[PDB]
Amino acid sequence: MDPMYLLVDVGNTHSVFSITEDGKTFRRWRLSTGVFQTEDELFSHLHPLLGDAMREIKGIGVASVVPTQNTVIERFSQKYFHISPIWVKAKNGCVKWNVKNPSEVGADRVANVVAFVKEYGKNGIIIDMGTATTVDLVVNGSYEGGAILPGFFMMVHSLFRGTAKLPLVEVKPADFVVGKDTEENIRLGVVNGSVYALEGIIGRIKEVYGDLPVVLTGGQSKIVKDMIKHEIFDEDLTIKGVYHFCFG
Amino acid sequence: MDPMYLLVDVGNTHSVFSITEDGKTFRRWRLSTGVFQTEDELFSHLHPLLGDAMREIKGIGVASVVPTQNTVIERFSQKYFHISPIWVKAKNGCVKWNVKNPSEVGADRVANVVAFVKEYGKNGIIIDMGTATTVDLVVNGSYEGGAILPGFFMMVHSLFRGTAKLPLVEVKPADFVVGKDTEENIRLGVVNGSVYALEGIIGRIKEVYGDLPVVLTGGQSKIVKDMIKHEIFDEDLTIKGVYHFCFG
Repeated sequence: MDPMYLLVDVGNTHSVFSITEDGKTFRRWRLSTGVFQTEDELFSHLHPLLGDAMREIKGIGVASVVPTQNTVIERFSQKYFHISPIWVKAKNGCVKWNVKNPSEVGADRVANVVAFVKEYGKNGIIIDMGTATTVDLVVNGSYEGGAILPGFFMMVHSLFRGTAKLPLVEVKPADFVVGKDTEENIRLGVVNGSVYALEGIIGRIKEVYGDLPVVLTGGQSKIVKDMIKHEIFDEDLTIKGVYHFCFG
Repeated sequence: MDPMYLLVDVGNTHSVFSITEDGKTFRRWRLSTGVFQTEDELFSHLHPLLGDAMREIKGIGVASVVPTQNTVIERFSQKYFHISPIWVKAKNGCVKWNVKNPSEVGADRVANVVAFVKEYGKNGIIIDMGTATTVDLVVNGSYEGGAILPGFFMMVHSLFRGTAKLPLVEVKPADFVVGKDTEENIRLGVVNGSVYALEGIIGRIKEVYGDLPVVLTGGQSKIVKDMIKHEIFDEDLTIKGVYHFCFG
């Protein structure tokens, strides 16, 4: 048998729900995380999406960076599936967590590192382009740390909100050397500039640690895929990590 | 005679007030821009700061990126000094505004270009690290355009506000290749990452237009000058532009 698993990645903005019966093929959906969402509301949203699959679920695993949502997921699991979910957390084992406080690292990044070591080997740099844009370094199966910067949407929104005159710009790479209107100026600074920022952090990493392979993932990674030199593109890295952590 | 001029730079978070008698040396104060401030409230704030000098003011020049503040400045000038202010604007003259809508470029950036062309030459790249971080290009006396990204504080605050878990971090450069705690991750991504962003944008400008001199300016520019290659560091660039535009 190939038991069906529900894997959940709870983000600040969006939550990913995915089912697998093997841990290699994932069907996935995405919902807004919302505020004050309830377990019945969650069930109601998932019902026409999962269809008949809903009744086959045998385990629920979750990585969450939104502690407020966690009792909702717990309640959903118990009411609808009569099980408690398994929660992604940094713990001792095959990944060494070489940072000041491993329990402080977001469950999403933990999950990425778990999936990495499990599928891609012992040495790597993970770029997760999501709500935040995250860089994470794995050396010899030890998590060594990383960098955080605002994600693309976070940046354009910040300029729109933090300013009287700037518009909210659609995230799209610039193909010019300087922008000729406001929208172009922001595409160039936020999109192309964040790509330069990443290329720069990776560069300094590689000077100290070698020539590690780079995996790209995240909700916002598809738009700039080509622009960053990478060995692996894997949109399912986080959900793979939940799967491996919880269900091995 | 050496008439005293008040120069004003109205920004989204702060407004700079400076006095000069020569346009070569400036005394400056900074205040929050606030919301719903009145001309009497402005006078009240400036009164103990400007002191005796307030009586000597013969002209007021203003660059503003906050249109709702402008009527307040107009009324302040007329009530307390019986003059209308002079407003910095892109217009034909010593600078050619070679972009789609010159009237849409921020008055702060207009003033930076005016000061640069008047003070430093016909060819250059201006980096202004403030609310936003701006890049502007001038080639043979022609403003060619630029880039806009969130400023340092805007970035750290966007992470704090847009996230359940991330702290609000103090801006300070990273002296390390990867961060080992949340605060370090953010410093590396926002501060060092923004430096990389700027270097990559400038690099690409340089490839096309040659080795242009770079000026650094702005209220968040101190901490990072030792990280960017620049030929001119001038914290008074915008106020100088205001002076040159309005008072010659």
